[PDB]
Amino acid sequence: DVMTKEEQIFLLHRAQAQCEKRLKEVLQRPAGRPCLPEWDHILCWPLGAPGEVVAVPCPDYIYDFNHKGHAYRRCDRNGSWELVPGHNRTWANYSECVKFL
Amino acid sequence: IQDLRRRFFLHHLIAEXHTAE
Ligand SMILES: [Zn+2]
Repeated sequence: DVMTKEEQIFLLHRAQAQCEKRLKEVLQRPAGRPCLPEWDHILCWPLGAPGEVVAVPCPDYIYDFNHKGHAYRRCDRNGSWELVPGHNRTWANYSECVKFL
Repeated sequence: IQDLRRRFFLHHLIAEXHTAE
């Protein structure tokens, strides 16, 4: 059904709350140097294997998302989420989730 | 489309949070 902006924001707050838990738990069971769980205001990026592309299904709670696609981040061999080259922002590809990209 | 307020809100999240330019 036609989700409203207020409903969408509510689901984001609920998803953001789930991301806080997944972070606290991992930060209570630490192991190795993987990329840490991270909330980017859209979805919760999970533990990333270092040196690899991390793929996350386009979240089901975003109404205007293609839920058959994936969003992507890059986790380097140091366990840090890779920045965009030449910029100071974390690299993420959402082109599969959305029509205007 | 649907709610343009919802759509245009997602425009902002995608604009700052899709960073591959
Ligand atoms: Zn606006």
